[PDB]
Amino acid sequence: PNDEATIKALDNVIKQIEALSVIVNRSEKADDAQILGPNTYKQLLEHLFS
Amino acid sequence: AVELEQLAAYGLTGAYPRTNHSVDTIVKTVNNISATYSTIAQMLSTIDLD
Repeated sequence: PNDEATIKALDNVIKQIEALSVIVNRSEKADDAQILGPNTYKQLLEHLFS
Repeated sequence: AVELEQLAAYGLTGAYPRTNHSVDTIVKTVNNISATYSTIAQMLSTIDLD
């Protein structure tokens, strides 16, 4: 057997396993809420007499 | 699998196999086969066997 192939295989396996165990999962999404800007009422026309 | 006409032509002329290489080359090739199987065998036995 060639002893220069086992070392290469071990290198590849170790490097792959270590590259797999570094990536992390993290998100920064906001919430579905709203802003609710200001508002005022408005009056409808009316007629008055006495 | 051979066709009948080819076999008949081969037998009619009385052909025989011939070669120009030596015996060392073939045994070297067989040793190469054995080496390439043993390399993978020990790689599996040292990395994967579980």
